[PDB]
Amino acid sequence: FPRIWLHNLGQHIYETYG
Repeated sequence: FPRIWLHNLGQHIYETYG
């Protein structure tokens, strides 16, 4: 599903932790 592209954004929140 093209949604797999939105899941990649989840990695962006990883930068906020550190």
